[PDB]
Amino acid sequence: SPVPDLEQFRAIAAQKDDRVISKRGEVKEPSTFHKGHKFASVSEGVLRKKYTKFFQENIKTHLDLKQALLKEEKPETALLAYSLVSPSGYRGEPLTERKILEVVSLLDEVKVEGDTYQQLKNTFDSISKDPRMQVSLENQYPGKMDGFGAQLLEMGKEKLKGSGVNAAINLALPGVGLLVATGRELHKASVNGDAEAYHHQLEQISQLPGRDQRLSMPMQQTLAIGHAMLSAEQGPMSGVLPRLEISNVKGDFTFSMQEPAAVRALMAYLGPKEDTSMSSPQAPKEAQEMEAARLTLKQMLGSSPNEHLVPDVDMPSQTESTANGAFKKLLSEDWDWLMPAVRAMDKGEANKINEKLTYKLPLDAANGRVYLDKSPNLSGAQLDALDKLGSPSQLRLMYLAEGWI
Amino acid sequence: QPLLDEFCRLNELPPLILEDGNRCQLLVDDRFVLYFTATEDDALMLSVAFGGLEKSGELRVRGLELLARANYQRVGSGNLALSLAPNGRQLVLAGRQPTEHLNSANLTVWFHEIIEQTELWQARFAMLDQ
Amino acid sequence: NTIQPLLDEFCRLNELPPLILEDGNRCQLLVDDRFVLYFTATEDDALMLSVAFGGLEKSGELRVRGLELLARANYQRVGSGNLALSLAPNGRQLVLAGRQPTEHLNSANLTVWFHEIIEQTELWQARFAMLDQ
Repeated sequence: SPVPDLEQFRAIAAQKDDRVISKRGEVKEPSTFHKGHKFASVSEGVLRKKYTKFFQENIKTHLDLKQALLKEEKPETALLAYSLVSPSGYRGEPLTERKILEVVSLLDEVKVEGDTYQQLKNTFDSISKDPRMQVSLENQYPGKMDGFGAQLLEMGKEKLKGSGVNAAINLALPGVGLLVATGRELHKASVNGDAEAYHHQLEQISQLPGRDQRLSMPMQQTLAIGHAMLSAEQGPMSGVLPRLEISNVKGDFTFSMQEPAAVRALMAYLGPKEDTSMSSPQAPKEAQEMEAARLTLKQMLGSSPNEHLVPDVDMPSQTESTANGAFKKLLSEDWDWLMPAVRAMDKGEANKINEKLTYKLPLDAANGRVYLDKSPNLSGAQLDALDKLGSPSQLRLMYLAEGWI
Repeated sequence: QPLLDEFCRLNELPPLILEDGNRCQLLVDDRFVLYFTATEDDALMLSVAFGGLEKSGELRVRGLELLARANYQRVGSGNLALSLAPNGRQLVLAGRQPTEHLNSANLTVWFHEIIEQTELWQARFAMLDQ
Repeated sequence: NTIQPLLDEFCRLNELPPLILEDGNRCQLLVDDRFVLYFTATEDDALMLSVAFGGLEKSGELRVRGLELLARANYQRVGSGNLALSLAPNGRQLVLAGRQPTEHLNSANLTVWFHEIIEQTELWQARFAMLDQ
């Protein structure tokens, strides 16, 4: 039984996408098993043989990780952490140092308390069936599933007669149609150097009282630095989010929440207001499940069912557009103004933003104290628009940092 | 032109038959693909794709910055150079040498150097995250 | 002092002013009253032709534009393939440089090299001076 234990997987875990394989009791990079280099000539016989050879150890390595997890923890805890890599593992996809870092970080979280991530995973499992989420991924992933949503729109009851899911599908076809068109068709690497520094402020805002950290901070970290902050390198806890396991007519895909495109696809998919057709009790139970899971993540990021967020021109309500411009004014004029302003709005004291965010610089003077102050100088219309927003959703602030609104 | 037969026979290397566009390929340690292409200019160009660059964000900028300044130094013999593929993501390390100054023992030096340098740039571009 | 006989014949062959190494290391040539070409006799018995031109921006979309240009520039190089576009240590200036061992060099192939780095310099310099056209 030359199986590697969990410690040898933890040792190789790193924020890198290098393939590792389990072989002869240890897991590491395939080149490091031999002191020298090994060579082969490409040809039609060997590439099909080399691929089968790689496919077969990716699965063996995944199963050795699974076995190592099961030996160290209760099966319920070990299999919850392994679920992150199980569907991709079965397809011969390679186990990498980052996946192991994810799995091990996730295991350290569900060890103490697994209900939180189990809620997230069930929610992520439901939205993985949603065509709206799936076409949203197509927008951020050109090449992976081109034309899925478009050629999906040319369907009806004859093509898709079903009251298990195909009734849920048809109810989302309008939302699919709106969601394919909107955006840059790829969106964009919308960063100015400051968009990295903007998401740093959203991190602090995520840690404000009453605001979600479990979902928002990993998403914000990925958009800022390219990946989340994992445990082994409420609260952010492990920083691991579930996978988007997409099965459709285009194929079988797995999308990591550590990829920026996947975060952006989820972001756009959470924007629009509640689709009451799918939320209807009369609606198919599947459609009820997808929309309820979408509003769950949407609400987690502070976005109410009423909130409608779409990438536009850089549609929003008159008070929304003035509020978004007030947020942009704070972001471009100072580095530490957005968080205290969002805090003031969270307390219903948006009218006090100008005086609260004021910097007082005392000069040398006589007969009292003379100061030099800098204030955001938000207009009365802007303060009112901010006050009309109540608690600004983390999703809206995330839209702003990306330059979407 | 098929003079490499001494070089592979020298170091126990599998055959290198340049076919269907005078191209021949080798597999290094199950991770990299080496390309032995014959320039029309009587030169031997070695090229190996060794990884990927991030599609977007600050990770791409840091890799772009790393790629631009890396070619300033003498990275390798034969004017070995770092480059980005037309797809915008694959990292390519390529260099060439005129065949007239290429026997077999000198190939081995140039052959190990591209491998050693290909290993080093795969690691440095995978170690950008900090 | 090793490439000096080759540089002498190369200069005489091309009706060029004499290129004399200032203590056996480096010497420069004003090309077409436009830019300066450097002849560097490194220590390891090679000749280095290098041109430094233009300059990226300190930051912003234009700098990343030049970085994208720098990354793609050295892929499947034309002609000799003895040249590589790079960014200077100052992070701004662009450098077009190549180096060849002296054994590989005769007066004929040096003239071919000398003409390529010139046509490549005028090309890349114009290309980088018109980043946002």
